[PDB]
Amino acid sequence: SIPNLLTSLQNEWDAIMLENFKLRSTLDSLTKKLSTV
Amino acid sequence: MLCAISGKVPRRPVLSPKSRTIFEKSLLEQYVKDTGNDPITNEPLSIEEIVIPNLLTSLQNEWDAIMLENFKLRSTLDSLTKKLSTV
Amino acid sequence: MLCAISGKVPRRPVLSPKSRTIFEKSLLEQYVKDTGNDPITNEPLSIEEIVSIPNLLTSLQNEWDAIMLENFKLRSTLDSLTKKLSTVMYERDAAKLVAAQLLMEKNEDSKDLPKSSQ
Amino acid sequence: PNLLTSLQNEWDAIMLENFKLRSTLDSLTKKLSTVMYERDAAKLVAAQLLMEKNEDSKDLPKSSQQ
Amino acid sequence: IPDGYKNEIDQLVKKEFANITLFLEEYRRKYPRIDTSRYIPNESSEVSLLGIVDSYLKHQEIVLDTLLPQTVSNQWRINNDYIRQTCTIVEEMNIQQRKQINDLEIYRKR
Amino acid sequence: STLCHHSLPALIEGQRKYYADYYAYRQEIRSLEGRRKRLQAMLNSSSSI
Repeated sequence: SIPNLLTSLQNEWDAIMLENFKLRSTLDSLTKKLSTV
Repeated sequence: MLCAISGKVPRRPVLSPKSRTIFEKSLLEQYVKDTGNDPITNEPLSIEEIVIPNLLTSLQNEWDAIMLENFKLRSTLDSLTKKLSTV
Repeated sequence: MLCAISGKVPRRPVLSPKSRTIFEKSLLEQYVKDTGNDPITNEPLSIEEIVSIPNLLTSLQNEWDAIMLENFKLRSTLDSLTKKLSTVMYERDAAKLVAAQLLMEKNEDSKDLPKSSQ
Repeated sequence: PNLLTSLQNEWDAIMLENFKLRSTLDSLTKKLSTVMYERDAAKLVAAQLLMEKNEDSKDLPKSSQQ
Repeated sequence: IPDGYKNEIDQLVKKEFANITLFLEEYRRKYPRIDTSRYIPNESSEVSLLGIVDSYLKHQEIVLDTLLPQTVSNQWRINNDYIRQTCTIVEEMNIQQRKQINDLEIYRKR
Repeated sequence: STLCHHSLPALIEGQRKYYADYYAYRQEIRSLEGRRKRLQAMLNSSSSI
């Protein structure tokens, strides 16, 4: 159904926001997983 | 809002069907009477020839900007990763 | 300033050279592919011829509510006109029969006065 | 990215439907206006016709009497 | 008579009458589909971590980057001017229709 | 509120409708010759008596 397609787009934006977040905190950690070296 | 020929606020806007642009009727009429042409493109034109979505386009700007945000972290990761492999 | 299809304020307005009327590009591009002709004038026209939280939840919910209850109520308005466009034409034809019946009545009454003199 | 593209594609139909629905709305209701005007206009024909037909009868009956 | 002859003739006309999409339309019954009522509430003690970071931090950062002022009122008043050009055009047509309407009635009068 | 609420409803909801039904002229202009022509023939017969 269409009313479920509403919740899918909500979940997909919800997922991409975390998929973008997890990718930046990992970048920052390697900086000191490199600065400590 | 403006007339392309003069640069004033046209009080009688008429759009041409050769070069899509909003001209003031009194100005463009004199331009046609001078020579049968459109002032911008110089294509032939006569007097008879003259005459939710916003929210969706917003979401494109959101994702299109965030996609570039990912490149800033993907590209920096490729340099910090090699400031690590050689270290 | 508006599109002559959806009733939008276009982001990329394009005008057709057969009939001087400004349409949003996506909506006019759809119409040509469906049936290659200008929607207003019914004249031959082609594509080349043209010249997170509230946003996800509250705002998007209201937009699909406003579309749903509007077209349903609009479908209700169209039915009422067809419902009694009939009450108009029937009452009209009913009046025609009265005029036709009275037209024979009046002149005949008026002709009886002309004959009365004799 | 395609969910937004799909959301556009379905809206594109929504606008096309609203147009054809509105055209018949105004075009049909416009015939309603021409009828209602002409109906009450044709109605005045009867009001005039009625009084004239009534005048003939009093005139003829008072004359035929004498 | 705007009260007798119309009522009289109406009765005579009356006497002659005595003689003679799926998702959208369903939602019209009067219920909007529920959206994600999740991001706003959440709970520190409560369940789910993603909601904290997979819901609030990134969106708040996007908000603070989106919430703006650089242009400020200039971008708003620029659109306000466009609305005035749009409005006057309608009233000009109101006039053009008003003149031709009275013009047709004028010819009938004679 | 001035447009798509008051400038549009006077324009879409009245003047266009009233302009199209402002005439009334096409159907009327023609009923008159019929009205007079009946009266003219009715007068001709009265003259004979």
